Amino acid sequence: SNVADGLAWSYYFGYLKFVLPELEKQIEKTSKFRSKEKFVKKMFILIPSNCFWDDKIPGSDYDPQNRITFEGNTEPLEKTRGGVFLRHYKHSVYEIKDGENEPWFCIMEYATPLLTLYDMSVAQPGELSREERDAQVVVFLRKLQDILEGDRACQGKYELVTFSPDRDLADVMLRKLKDS
Amino acid sequence: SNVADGLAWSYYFGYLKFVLPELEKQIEKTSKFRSKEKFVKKMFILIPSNCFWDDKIPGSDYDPQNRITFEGNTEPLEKTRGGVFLRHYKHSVYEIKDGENEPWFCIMEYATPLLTLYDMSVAQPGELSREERDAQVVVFLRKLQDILEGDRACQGKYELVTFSPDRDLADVMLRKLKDSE
Ligand SMILES: Nc1ncnc2c1ncn2[C@@H]1O[C@@H]2COP(=O)(O)O[C@H]3[C@@H](O)[C@H](n4cnc5c(N)ncnc54)O[C@@H]3COP(=O)(O)O[C@H]2[C@H]1O
Ligand SMILES: Nc1ncnc2c1ncn2[C@@H]1O[C@@H]2COP(=O)(O)O[C@H]3[C@@H](O)[C@H](n4cnc5c(N)ncnc54)O[C@@H]3COP(=O)(O)O[C@H]2[C@H]1O
Repeated sequence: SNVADGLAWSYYFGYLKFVLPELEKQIEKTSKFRSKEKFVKKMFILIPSNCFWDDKIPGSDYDPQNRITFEGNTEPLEKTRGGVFLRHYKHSVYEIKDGENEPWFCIMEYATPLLTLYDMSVAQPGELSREERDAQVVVFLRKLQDILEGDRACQGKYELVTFSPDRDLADVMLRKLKDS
Repeated sequence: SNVADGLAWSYYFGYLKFVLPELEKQIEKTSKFRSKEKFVKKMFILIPSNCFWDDKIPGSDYDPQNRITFEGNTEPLEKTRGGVFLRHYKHSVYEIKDGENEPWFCIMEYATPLLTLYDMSVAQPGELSREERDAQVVVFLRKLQDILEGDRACQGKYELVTFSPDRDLADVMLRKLKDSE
């Protein structure tokens, strides 16, 4: 009865499989990013425990100190899924202040299928309670990890960032960025 | 433990919930569509048994008689999911020849999460065999109906079209189109 299992597979085959092994090559297409130092070429997938987000990350409730700042989008990646439709995959680059030091540059994204988990818990409580939802998050997380790590082309090109709605996303990002 | 179960929920909350109760109102935004007769304002969701499609529907392997023809896109519906990003939901209108009679007009779409089922069966056979895939289709289908039918705003605004890769999608569409109220 685990909805998260099918949510992870879709995320991979319907998105990450295309965009993760070409991300680094796509970022370097722009001189500004090619020159930039302190730039991690890995996609940071934000996974809030409450599966919720309602606004842009700069000056967000997750960024009280106003450290995160939108810098711009990457080069669009042309791809067709099923041959039925042609899309342009692009990502957002954010600038994270590191105090007096040169600010960091990274690619952050939310796990869009997590909204489906939240939406369920609010629209159909008889199918998913706040407790089950919290469990499905863990399920989604671990299952996603397995899928990704089972792909050589995607290994080392991503990072799963799990945090609580109280934690400072800026303080969490840096702790990861340096360890990268 | 059904991958199809989670595939249906995402389809609804991440798409159909937004686009289905506003589809008819969106179609009438174009004069050409307001005038057009023999036009069903319901979204026809194509569900091939093999979870596969590789090209445009006009002149496709599902349309040997070459009756289906792209007519144009509907008016885009601006909507935000999570408020983080703004998208434009639009759909494709197709013209289905009905012999000597006036051709039909409808909105057909594929169930994009079905590709994930196919992709699995080819990339990870040890997780989904060709047989399980066929079973997950039924699961996805039956579950999807329930979710939709459980929403009053979406009722009567959709239709599930199930067919085999051998059947003529044009011959299948009409059989549904005519039977539609
Ligand atoms: N489920 C989702 N989660 C997170 N972000 C999403 C999203 N769906 C769309 N977006 C973002 O919104 C952009 C424009 O969406 P739009 O729906 O108006 O126009 C879309 C849409 O009509 C179609 N498209 C995108 N994803 C699709 C999908 N999974 N299935 C079917 N059509 C899709 O391709 C067009 C352009 O795609 P493009 O990626 O270059 O650009 C997309 C993408 O960046
Ligand atoms: N262009 C893009 N940019 C960013 N992320 C992308 C993306 N295309 C796909 N994804 C990711 O993969 C999932 C879509 O899986 P799938 O496309 O097979 O199945 C999708 C698709 O069938 C439908 N859907 C979502 N957005 C759509 C759109 N703009 N147009 C048409 N269908 C859409 O809803 C299903 C679940 O989508 P969900 O949003 O919950 O979650 C998305 C999203 O997490």
